[PDB]
Amino acid sequence: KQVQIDGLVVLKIIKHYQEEGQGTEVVQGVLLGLVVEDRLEITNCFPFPQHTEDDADFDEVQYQMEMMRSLRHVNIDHLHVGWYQSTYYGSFVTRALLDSQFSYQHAIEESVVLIYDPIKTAQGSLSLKAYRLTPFEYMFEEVPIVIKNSHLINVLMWELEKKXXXXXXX
Amino acid sequence: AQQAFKFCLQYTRKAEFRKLCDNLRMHLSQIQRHHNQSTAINLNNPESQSMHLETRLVQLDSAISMELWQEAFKAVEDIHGLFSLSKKPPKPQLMANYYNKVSTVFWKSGNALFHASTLHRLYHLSREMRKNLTQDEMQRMSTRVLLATLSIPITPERTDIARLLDMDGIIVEKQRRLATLLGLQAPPTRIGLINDMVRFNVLQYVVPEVKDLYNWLEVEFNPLKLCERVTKVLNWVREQPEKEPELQQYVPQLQNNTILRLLQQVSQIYQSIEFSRLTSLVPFVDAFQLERAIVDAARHCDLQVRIDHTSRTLSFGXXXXXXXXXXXXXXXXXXXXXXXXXXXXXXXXXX
Amino acid sequence: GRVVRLHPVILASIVDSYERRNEGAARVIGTLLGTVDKHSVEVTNCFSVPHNESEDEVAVDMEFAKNMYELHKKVSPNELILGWYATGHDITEHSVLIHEYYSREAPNPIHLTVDTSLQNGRMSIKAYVSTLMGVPGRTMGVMFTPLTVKYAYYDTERIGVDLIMKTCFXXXXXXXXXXXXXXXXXXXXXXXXXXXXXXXXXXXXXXXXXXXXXXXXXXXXXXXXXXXXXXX
Amino acid sequence: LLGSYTEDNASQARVDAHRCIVRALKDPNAFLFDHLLTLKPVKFLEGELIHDLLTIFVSAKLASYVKFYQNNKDFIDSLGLLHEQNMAKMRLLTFMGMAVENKEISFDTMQQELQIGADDVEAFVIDAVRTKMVYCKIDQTQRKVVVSXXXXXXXXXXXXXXXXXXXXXXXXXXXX
Amino acid sequence: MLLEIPYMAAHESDARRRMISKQFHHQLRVGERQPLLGPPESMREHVVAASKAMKMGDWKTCHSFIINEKMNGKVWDLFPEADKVRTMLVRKIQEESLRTYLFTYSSVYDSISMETLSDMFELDLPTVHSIISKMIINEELMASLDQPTQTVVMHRXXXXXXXXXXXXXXXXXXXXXXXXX
Repeated sequence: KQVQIDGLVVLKIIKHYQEEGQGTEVVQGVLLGLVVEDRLEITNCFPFPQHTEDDADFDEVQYQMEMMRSLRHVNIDHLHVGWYQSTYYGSFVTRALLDSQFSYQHAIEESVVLIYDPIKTAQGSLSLKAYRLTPFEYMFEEVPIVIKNSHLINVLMWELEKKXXXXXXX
Repeated sequence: AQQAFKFCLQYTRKAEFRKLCDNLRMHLSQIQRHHNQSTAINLNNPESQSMHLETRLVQLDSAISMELWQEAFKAVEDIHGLFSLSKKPPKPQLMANYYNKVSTVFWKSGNALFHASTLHRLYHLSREMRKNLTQDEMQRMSTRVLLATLSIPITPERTDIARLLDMDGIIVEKQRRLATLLGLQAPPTRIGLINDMVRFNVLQYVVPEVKDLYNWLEVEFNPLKLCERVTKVLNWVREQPEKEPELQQYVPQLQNNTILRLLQQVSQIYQSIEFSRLTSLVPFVDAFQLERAIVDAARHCDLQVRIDHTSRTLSFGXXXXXXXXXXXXXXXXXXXXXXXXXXXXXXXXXX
Repeated sequence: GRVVRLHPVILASIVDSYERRNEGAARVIGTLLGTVDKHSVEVTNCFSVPHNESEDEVAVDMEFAKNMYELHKKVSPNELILGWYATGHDITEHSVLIHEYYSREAPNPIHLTVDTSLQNGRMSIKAYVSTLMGVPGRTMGVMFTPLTVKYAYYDTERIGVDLIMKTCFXXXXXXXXXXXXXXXXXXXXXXXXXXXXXXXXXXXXXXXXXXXXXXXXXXXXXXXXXXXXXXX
Repeated sequence: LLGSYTEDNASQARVDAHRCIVRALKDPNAFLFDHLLTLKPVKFLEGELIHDLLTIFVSAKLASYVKFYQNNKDFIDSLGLLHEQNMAKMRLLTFMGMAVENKEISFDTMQQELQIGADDVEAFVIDAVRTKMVYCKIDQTQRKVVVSXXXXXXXXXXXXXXXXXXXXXXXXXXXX
Repeated sequence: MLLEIPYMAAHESDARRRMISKQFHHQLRVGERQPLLGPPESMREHVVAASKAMKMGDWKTCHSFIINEKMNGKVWDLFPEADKVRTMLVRKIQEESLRTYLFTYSSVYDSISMETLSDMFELDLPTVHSIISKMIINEELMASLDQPTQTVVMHRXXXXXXXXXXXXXXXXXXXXXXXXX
């Protein structure tokens, strides 16, 4: 199984986690995309506001519905394919995070949990993983995440340190 | 006020009636300004409102009777704005008359969705009163309501266009506020409205022929048999005193809906059909009126056509180009089907 | 203002916005966020807007602007609403009027054109603020001032971009194709109406020598021809 | 569906085979009957009616049914209303037989085999079951239809070729 | 109405050979943008309905409506010759409505029949062919008439159009040069 993460999805998750890190409050959001075959495309994400509540019940359905409706006026219009969080404890320190995933899985059994570490992520090392629950057994497992970028996106990214029909056909 | 309005109706004083109405508007605008001022009428008080609302209700009635339809429409919102402010319910007698007026206004307005809504509001209210009521009326009213909903201009929106632009219709409807004004959460489609027609209570008192008609046109529509079915169903309506009366006034829009469907279906069945055959296939008042309808369907984009008057043929698309892009459009559909099929196969794999 | 810096995320966000619709002809519009309180405007985030254009006239959803911005503020108040973007690739006739709308949210309005087609390698972005040089003895006339751009990133994004470039160092699409095929099966009438439009634009320009309007019309016609070729 | 039917045929009582045959020949997604006909349980002489149906749906045309209607449950089909689903399928299969012999089919030939009106003919070609089965261009001016286990084998070969073609297109795009 | 309707329609056609202004045009525009559309009561509304009827190509409706607007108005009753003018107007309206029809519907029609058109507009062919040919020649419409078989042709030219555009462009360039100087 493979989670393909888009350029804006990865940058938003790193940005949000780091912003969250300055906050000292854990940061979560939703991942948007497409279940293709076994494989899942994550094309975008959005941040959920910080909540006093920890882990589950963090989600704000009024915020989510508003954000989803306003995006839909926006082009992407993509299913919630899971959620991301930044959690410091390693490795697999916290039980609580998993139950959240069970709630997502009950809504859509294909849902994916992404976890990113904004402190240990350094130049040359992004610290990220993707999980699903298993269907004496362990409760969950990790699938490697690849990155998808268009030729247009590649050119765009190269401006750092600079010194549609096709996609459809594909 | 009541005396003044009766005067206008009785002596056809249309010019003065319009001015009367405007006077009443100015008076009401003042009160809100007045209320801050001492001795102002209390628009909070129910008796005060019930009187004001009673006046505006009559304003709508006289408007309809004097055939001043634009004034009628203005007075409907006048009434509406007072009902929102209104705490105490109006007399159901005077209220049902109100709705019975809205059905006339909206028939004249050419807003058929509002027309049917007003009918329903009146039916729901006339069911309660009288507590004991004639069954013969429930027969004809329910039928009318249902027929007016089948008779409604097609609300269908193209799939290709909608995703790209979310665009349907001309599109523009200056009477759009009115849907919100009737406590409707949003403007409905004819299919939606019909479902209420679909519901048994409308159906139960509904003449049977109409239920059949709904089957013939909305459920299982087949051009190769629709003409016959209609021919055998249309005799029954004419014979009935009440059914015929309900039917007489919807012949035009009904005919339009049926013919629109026939043109669409023919557009699906053919690529280039003879003018003789196409006109022959669907019944028309006149051969030329049929052509008129076909073009109207084309302008409203329910069908694309090219009519060659020389050869007397119609094409539902230079020649090779039109064939090439028809082929492409077929191939695309085929691919879509294959894709969907593959998905189904995946499930079979598990089996 | 002397210049503009744009974060890589904004470039990628504009491209992602454009990509989802899958329309070559269509130009997408949204909001930019950042900091415009100095001579260097820093563009650091963005969001898409529902937007439609009919004839000269265009519709923007005001409520969408307010409602999305309000959520943006709850995430990060440091990223202010500073202007708008569109996918261009060039200034369009309606842009000074659209810009006047964004002025209500903030002033002065800033327009970022992001060329998501990326025809020119050096710039994926053109930046403008509205100003009028003025004419002596005459009322001042509004125009866009072109500001220099550079792409710059904070450390987080720099890290992110470097990581992404390491290795270097469908139903909707089908529907679009079907629409293109339909256009092809009709293009003889659309040709004759694009021929007229082209002439109209020329007329406008002549009057100016209105001119802008005509130019826009001509551009539209050309675009329509290009889209017809691509379909073929 | 062939998988599900073969698994059921090879587990169920022989008494269930007649009903299975009616089910197969009424199934909206099934056009290939050879593998089912070849099943050893299917082969048996006693289910003569079933064998006849298999020959009729595996190998024959609408004309072959008409020829044999007094010895097949055409009357039973009429009582049931089953036949129209079956009638439709046999007519679709007849188009497939014709398309195997020729990639251009005259309307007049189709109508005789079709036993349907020429104006209707296009509608029948128009119907989706037919479309999935066949891709073709209708030429009203020329009155023709251009329609470009054994069958499976041929299909497989085509699929392989198709993939190669698609790859080429994708490659080009990737290049650009 | 009679003057500005066919020229409007053609503009709707978008041929745009000539531009014409018709009195009461502003009133018609206001009605279209009106939230409420009532069946005609005031006289301008009857005239209005006659106009829209001309647009859709029902001439009979248009003729009917003028009386309906007129009857409340009593507008036509104030002339001694009213019958004569009724029939005369009926004829002129027949002509201009035929024109309007042709203008609006030439998009979807590649070919026409002068016999059918003649019967249905109640206009003898000598008038029909004349009006159509005249107009087509005056508006430079890409339309072709065979008098022998009495048939018409449209929907085309590309090459010529491009040539024109080029000319216009050249003009603009010349203008710019002036400023530069």
